[PDB]
Amino acid sequence: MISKIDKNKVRLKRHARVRTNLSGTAEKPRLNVYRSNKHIYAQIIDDNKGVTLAQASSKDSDIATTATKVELATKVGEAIAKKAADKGIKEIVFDRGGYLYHGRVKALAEAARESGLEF
Amino acid sequence: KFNYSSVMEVPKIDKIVVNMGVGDAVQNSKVLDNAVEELELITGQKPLVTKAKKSIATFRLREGMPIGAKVTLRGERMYEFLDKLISVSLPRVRDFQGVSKKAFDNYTLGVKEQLIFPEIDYDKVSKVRGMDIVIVTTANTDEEARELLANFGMP
Amino acid sequence: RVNVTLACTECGDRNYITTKNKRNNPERIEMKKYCPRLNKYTLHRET
Amino acid sequence: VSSTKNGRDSESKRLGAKRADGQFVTGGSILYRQRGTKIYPGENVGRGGDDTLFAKIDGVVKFERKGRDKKQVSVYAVA
Amino acid sequence: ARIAGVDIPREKRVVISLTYIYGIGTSTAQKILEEANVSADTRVKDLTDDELGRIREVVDGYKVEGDLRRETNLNIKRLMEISSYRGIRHRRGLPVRGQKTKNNARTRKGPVK
Amino acid sequence: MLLPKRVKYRRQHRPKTTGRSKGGNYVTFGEFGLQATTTSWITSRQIESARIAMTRYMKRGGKVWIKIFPHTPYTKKPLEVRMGAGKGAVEGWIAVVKPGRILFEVAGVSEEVAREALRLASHKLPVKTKFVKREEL
RNA sequence: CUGGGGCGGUCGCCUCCUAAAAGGUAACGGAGGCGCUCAAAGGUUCCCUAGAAUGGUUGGAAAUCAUUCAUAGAGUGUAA
Repeated sequence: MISKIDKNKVRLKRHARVRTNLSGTAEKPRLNVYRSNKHIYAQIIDDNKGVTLAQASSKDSDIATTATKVELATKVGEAIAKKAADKGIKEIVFDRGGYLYHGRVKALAEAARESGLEF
Repeated sequence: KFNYSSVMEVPKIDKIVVNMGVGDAVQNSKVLDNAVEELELITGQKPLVTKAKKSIATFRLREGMPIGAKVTLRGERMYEFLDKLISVSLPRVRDFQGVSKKAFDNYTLGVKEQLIFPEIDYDKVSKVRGMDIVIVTTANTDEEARELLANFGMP
Repeated sequence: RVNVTLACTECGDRNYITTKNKRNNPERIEMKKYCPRLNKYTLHRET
Repeated sequence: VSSTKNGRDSESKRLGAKRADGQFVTGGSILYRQRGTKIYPGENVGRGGDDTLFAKIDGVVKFERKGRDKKQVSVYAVA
Repeated sequence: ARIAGVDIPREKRVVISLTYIYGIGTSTAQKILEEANVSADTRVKDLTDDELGRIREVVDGYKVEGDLRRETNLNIKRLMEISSYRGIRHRRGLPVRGQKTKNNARTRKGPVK
Repeated sequence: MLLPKRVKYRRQHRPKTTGRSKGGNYVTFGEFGLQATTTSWITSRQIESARIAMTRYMKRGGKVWIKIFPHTPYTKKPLEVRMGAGKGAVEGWIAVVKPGRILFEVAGVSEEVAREALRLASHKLPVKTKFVKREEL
């Protein structure tokens, strides 16, 4: 009786392996992105200290809108872009958690690229 | 039916894996492709490199490190394969037994004692090839699996 | 396993020497090295 | 007429630690010479081609634990 | 074709297909098909479109069908158990008609030797 | 005649003889046994010589246990040649025994019969022994 | 060179034990190797992870497997 495997478990493992040579540090903070089966969350974290200074999700009250299930990501990326533009919108390291770079993440990743985020 | 507390604890049929045994192409240059087409003649899929020629797990003649073929069929193709297994695969067998352990290839202990390609009759075949079809199910018990082995299809 | 001298087309100097298997690759090796004098990744060829 | 066949041996490679803990070192100074990853590199500490631990910033050495059964050496800029 | 469901022999003698089929040992193979132009040139299903149909009508019209003949033959086994012969107490063991248990071994019925 | 089926190295370094017995200082198989009080090397020839002298007087009337087995082989240069030419060939197998280590163990026989059988096997051993019984206090 | 010389055997480099928890340390002390190979066995990006025993080739009791244990038991061009 072949048993199924958790999707978050494997993802976490992969994410940990990619976080062995990449971390935020004030000037260059890491942009962690959490993609669920409903919405997507993103927040600029500073590993050096260990405190967040940004927040953007697809389940936000100013983001919640019947889209095409991919347009939200674009808005999410532009939403945090302006928030990050207020203070600290220069060189930043983009973290793809543990998922692939192709898909909804790509749209959210390029969303800040066209916003001005030098990354 | 048998006291399932929810409508999701009912067992399912996990997968269906089968193809030819050795088909040793070290002296059978085209028999490899012939058996590949024979496996493609039951269900149309490219044949890969694995041991998918058993009735269950592994408990037969030893050797190891071979070079056979295998096929993965688990969707509505699997349902059609079972339909053809009740039509052409019960033309020559006509003998429903019962077991839930191992057979040909905790397994890894054999790769022999299989069928002889009965549905592949010599109407377009050059030989007979062991193609035992391992049964993969979501069965939590071998006797519950036997209850499903007679359920909806030949004992 | 013998020695190989990647000749240049403009440089004219053998400042790139490598090794290879004649039984493995009997054809002439052609890679893109960098000649300082020309200061440009040029296509070198084995003599 | 008894014979022998065990009189061959290679040279000894001075391995081990080269800097003590709490000692001031300058960037580029070797801290450890080993055959593998006996001690992992910490902060401001790179690994060489022969698995040699060296410092990149001038400061004091600090041997600490990394994980639960692995050691690591780091260097701090604070004089 | 549909003479036996799944044609065993292929591309060979036309009367060689009835040799693999049980019920005939090439003794009445050319005495069953008597249709017009019922020849054979080493081509069972080759160079032929309509010929098996008449062979399936003469095989069904004959006293023996093909499975009923073996049905009564496999039903007289217990019918010949009236303390007579027909290997009453021979098949059970190993000895067979001819008393070849002393001349040699039991080639007829022998589990392991 | 007791020796390992196979060993990684045929040349050891001679086991050290100091301190007390590491383990095996209590009888757990029979009721009576022979306990050593001195340190010395026990060869296989002596081990089998004492066992044959014990069973001979026991007339196959009990069970005997050997808690020692030659694990280290020792070499020896024959015909006393000049020193310095490499190690010699294996001569036999020995076993280091420290004070407080049980040697033999008898069971299923008279208490006075085991006291006489063990005394006969102690005359073929090069170490001072002592008769002891299963302790329980 | 050499537990007198001769005869034999050795003479350079690599790993372990002797070596006495830093490093170093001898004997004609105890064990093994090298005198290369590779155009991918290189670089970078990405993704993966043995042995037991039951549908039995009278069976090598390990066909190229189903999924339990794997918990790494493997695997690494080469000796440790």
